[PDB]
Amino acid sequence: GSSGSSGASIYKNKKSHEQLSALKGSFCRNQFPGQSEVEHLTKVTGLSTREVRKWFSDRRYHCRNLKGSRSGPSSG
Repeated sequence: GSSGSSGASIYKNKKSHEQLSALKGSFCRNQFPGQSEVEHLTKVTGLSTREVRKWFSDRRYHCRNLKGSRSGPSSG
């Protein structure tokens, strides 16, 4: 029972906001998807389960160590 396939290489392709927006609506609320979220998106976008989950990775990457304007809200 293996899930994490072998060969995780960031890709690049043209997408239609129409679908993009949907995906986001899931992230903004929940950091990372689980089982239900995906099942839904996969239908809201049609993209393969792998494609749907993959995206999430992108958004995160794009927004990494992007601090400066704020002071730094620690976890406490």
